[PDB]
Amino acid sequence: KPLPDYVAWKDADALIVHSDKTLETKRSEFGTSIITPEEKLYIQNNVNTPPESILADRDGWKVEISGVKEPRTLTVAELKTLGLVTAATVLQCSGNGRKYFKDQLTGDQKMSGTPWTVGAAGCVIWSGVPLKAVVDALGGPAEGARFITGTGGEELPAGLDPKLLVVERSVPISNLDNVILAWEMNGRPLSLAHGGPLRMVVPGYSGVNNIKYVKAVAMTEVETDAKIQKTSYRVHALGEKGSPDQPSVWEQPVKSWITTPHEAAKAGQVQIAGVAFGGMNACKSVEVSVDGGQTWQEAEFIGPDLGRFAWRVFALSADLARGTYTLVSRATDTEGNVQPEETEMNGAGYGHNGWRAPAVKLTVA
Amino acid sequence: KPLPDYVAWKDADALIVHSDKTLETKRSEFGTSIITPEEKLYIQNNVNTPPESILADRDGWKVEISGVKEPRTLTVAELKTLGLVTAATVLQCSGNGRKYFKDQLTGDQKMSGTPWTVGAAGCVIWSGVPLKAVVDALGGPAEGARFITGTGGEELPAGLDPKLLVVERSVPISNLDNVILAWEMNGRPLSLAHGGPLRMVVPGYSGVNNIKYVKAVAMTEVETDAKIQKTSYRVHALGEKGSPDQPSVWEQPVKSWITTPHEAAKAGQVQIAGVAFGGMNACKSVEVSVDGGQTWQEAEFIGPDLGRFAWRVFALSADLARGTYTLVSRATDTEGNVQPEETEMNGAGYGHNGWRAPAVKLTVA
Ligand code: MSS
Ligand code: MSS
Repeated sequence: KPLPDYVAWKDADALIVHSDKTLETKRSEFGTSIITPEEKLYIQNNVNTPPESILADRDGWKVEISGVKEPRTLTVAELKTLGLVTAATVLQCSGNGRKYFKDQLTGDQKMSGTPWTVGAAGCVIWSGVPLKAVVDALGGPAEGARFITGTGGEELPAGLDPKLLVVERSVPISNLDNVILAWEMNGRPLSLAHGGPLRMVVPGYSGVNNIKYVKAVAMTEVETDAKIQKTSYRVHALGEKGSPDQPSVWEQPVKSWITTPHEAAKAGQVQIAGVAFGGMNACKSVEVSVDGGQTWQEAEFIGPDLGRFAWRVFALSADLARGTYTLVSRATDTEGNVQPEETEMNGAGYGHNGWRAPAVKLTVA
Repeated sequence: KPLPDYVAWKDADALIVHSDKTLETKRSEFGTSIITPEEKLYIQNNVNTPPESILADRDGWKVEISGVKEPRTLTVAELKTLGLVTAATVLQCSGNGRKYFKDQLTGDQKMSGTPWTVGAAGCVIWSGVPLKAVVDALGGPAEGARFITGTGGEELPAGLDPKLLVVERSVPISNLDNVILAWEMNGRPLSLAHGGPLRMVVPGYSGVNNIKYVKAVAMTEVETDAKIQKTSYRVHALGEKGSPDQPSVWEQPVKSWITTPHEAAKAGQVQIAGVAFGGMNACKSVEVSVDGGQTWQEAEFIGPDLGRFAWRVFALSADLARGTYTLVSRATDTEGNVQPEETEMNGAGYGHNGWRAPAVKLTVA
């Protein structure tokens, strides 16, 4: 219930403490300014957070760059000379909406993992050096490179096989132009809790791929065979083990949810709003419904457009009689991908994006 | 020197404490994410802050709306029912850059006021209700209304004359479509120190016009004859008193400044960056010089475009020999307005937008 000390600075009234590695943002804390307040942003760690000592000398933090023509270790100071890129993305856990999959379980069916609803997601602005700039300074990728492979900086238990625990992820090299090595989040030096001193940011991809405290970036011909790539974070059926032939949780699908009002309103005029994104694509439109998706209304976007990888705020002005309403939203991206009512089951419960399950029940009085 | 209780949450290391009413953002603290961190945003109050008990019931805060067909006092709760808007604006004090006017003084020429350099400015995201929507809900503005007149909510000392102390400002009614009554900034409820529970935000206008803790908004045929509107905050010549025939500090002029590197760097590639806006218009382009304005090069914009009232981060990658450089930026807006080298003198020291004076001395080692 209380905050662990690596996130003592965070807002405890805005957060569900699932565990010391896992804090969820309450649905009524998102705001309507697009950007998620740092002190309310969700936390999800696969392993323990490093000590705060790694932030003592942020410019001295080292990144080994390999799979390029002139491989070498670059400090953050050095990276700060190579370029500057700023971009807003949706950082969302692949598990976000796992609760809703658990709700579809029947008989002897079981699913482990955090029962996230909507709160394992936030829209933030990163600043740093683009990966293309880093790779191009070292003579470009080695011929045959197919993947960008990032390695988390956590000290591993000297005892176990490191491939069992290391947070290492591999994404296609097509993402080279979007990837950022970010030292800054929302205009501040990146907190330890969200991956300081440097984090590999992979736009449009799921949370897991945005490697906190990145110490190595390799352009590689093969994905990492680390457990967290090979077998974990794989889309499979109920009762299947994860394996590297199945899709990995890479691109994020088109998705939205209602954020306000979360619970209660007076009868009359009500502003219904929430967040909507297309993952790799921009959100083009959101339809909103107050009767559980029986009747639909086009909503309008709110605030500026922060790019194809960020979310938009939407809103519908409703005039509601006294009753108990069922608020849902259905986003559509620029390529025509639209949220289904329910998301097809998968055993680990990754990538929920159905519109029915996250419905908000609104008592209008 | 220390921080007063009402801004004890702010980052002491990021702020120069001119007084208990006046805190300036250090030039090294702007970041490159566009948005200015809440805890680093500048503070500037003409009179004392209200007690924080006014935030105890934010939704019960009352705003009298007059100069419309159906004049009425609305609570914030009610305002939340009438619409939703979100926008990024540059919040800048009309005093920002006064030190640079004070440097142009010769002989017996004095100038009072805070010697701000570049840190009485921030770019933030406001969320709230559009004033148009509030005004439409109450039948529209009265026939012949020519101004929006906002009254700050500070308790006035009894005995004294209200008009000598009240923070009340008028802007032309042409701003109706842009004006927001904001309960939220950067995704959080608005802090007391930045005008919570409700602030009248006037995009593209100098800071004084953005009325904190707004308790009345009136569509008026004349400007308020309050002191702060009538004589204060007027562009007049060195030696003159202020008077209402003269231009008020309304629309912000085209402007930019370098924010990084602030002091030092190493020989070789150096990423020079800053912020740039057109006030009422977007920034179209920015040129940067390393030799005090002898040679210019086109910079490129960094991060998303947050709209016409916000600022763009810009950057220029330059390759530098060891030496002492003089970093300047010159911004152009969408209608062809460029920054001048120096700004024409005015007695109060308002509206400096010159490129020579805010120059950064870079020691490239
Ligand atoms: N280094 C590292 N990184 C990393 C990790 C760990 O553990 N480690 N986790 C993941 C995940 S998985 Mo699921 O797909 S979600 C997620 C994310 C989150 O983030 P924040 O905490 O910042 O929010 O992160 C990411 N990264
Ligand atoms: N109510 C009120 N409001 C108000 C005031 C006062 O005093 N009061 N001030 C002004 C000014 S002036 Mo010169 O032009 S700048 C400015 C601004 C600032 O804000 P922040 O503090 O938030 O930053 O505010 C504005 N508003």
